[PDB]
Amino acid sequence: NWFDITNWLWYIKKK
Amino acid sequence: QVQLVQSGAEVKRPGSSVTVSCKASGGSFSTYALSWVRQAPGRGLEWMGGVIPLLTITNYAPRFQGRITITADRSTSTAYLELNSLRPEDTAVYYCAREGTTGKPIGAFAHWGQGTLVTVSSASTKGPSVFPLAPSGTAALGCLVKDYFPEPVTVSWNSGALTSGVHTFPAVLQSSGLYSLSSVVTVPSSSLGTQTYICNVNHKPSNTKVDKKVEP
Amino acid sequence: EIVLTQSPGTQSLSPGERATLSCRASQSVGNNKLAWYQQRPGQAPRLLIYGASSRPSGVADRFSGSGSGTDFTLTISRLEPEDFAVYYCQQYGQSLSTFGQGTKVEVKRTVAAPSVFIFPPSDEQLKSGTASVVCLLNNFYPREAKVQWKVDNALQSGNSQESVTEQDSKDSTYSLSSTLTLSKADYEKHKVYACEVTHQGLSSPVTKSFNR
Repeated sequence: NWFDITNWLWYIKKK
Repeated sequence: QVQLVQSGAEVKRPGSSVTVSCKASGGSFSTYALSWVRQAPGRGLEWMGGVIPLLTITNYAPRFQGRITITADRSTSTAYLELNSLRPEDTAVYYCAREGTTGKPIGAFAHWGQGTLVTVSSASTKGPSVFPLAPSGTAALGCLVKDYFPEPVTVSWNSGALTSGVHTFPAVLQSSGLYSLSSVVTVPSSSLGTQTYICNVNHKPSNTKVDKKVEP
Repeated sequence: EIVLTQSPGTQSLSPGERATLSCRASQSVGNNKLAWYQQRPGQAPRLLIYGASSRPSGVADRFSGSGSGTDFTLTISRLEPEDFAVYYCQQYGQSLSTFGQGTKVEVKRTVAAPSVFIFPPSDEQLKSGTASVVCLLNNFYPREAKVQWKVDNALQSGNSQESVTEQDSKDSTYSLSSTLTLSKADYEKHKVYACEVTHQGLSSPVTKSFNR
């Protein structure tokens, strides 16, 4: 789902 | 905090291409999803597609795949919609919309631009003729604002002093491709002898500014 | 493609009343990725609910979302004047996002028949080679109304257009304007110009007419 990509970008850019 | 500002209204000929811009100020541009949503006159919202700038990852609705391009310039925080092979049914307000945050993104569109009217037409700029609708306890009178292009026209009465009982109607698009609108007011019959009623019509594109006195 | 059905498309309610608005999906919405938006005339939409039930800060707590799968509901606990607007649902549980067609929440009031007025063409317009006849239906409720133009008792087709105002913020009525357009030469061929109006508030049709 393209609408979930920015959530993954957020998660990986925190840590 | 986040503000989306779009480029101004466009008139485009059938078969041409239009580009609409959306400049974001505040927040992070690269890692949040920006979509384009359109709304034809009197119709619903339609999601067209979106982009994630950082990854250059586009996502187009099948209806538009083959006629749409969405791009993003990280240097200016600006997204662009290009729509090709335009047809009259592409006449619509085009909005940019950015996802919200809880920050953690939510997918749903918290931030909207002001919209851009794109009119697809073969017509040229034309100012309206303004004709009185003369009155015959209550009387009706009005003004007919006929044969203009493009939208919009604004109407007031008595320089804004008269608002009670005023109805300014949506324009209609005639078979010529020109618009027409009416504006009316109901008033006491007893006021017709003595009170002045003036319709103030403004069509900025043609510099048509008429103050039409409507009398019995 | 997920089709979202918002039924009914209009609800007529009173200030202070509860509203429940349905969104039914043709297939299950992924992870309950369902949003609700409000849109007022001439304004951009505003997000009310995301993720089926989450409410952004700044959205009034009289709005709530519920449901899952294919069955979603927006509840307005008590309608305020500003809540009379159009509401759209949207799913974003698949890369192809779709909107419902919208539900308009409008103010219920008593039936009001239109006041009907007819306006012949101005002498100014006649000088120009065209004749426009205008019929005004003023301050009626509900919105459904029909106008027919008759010229020497002949029903007209293809030569008129109409539009309707937004619901009046003070008296909750609608108004309608219709324009019949002819060439001056055709206008001068006929005597009787009539507009015939049908509405719930009228026990029989109302005709307003003039003789050229």
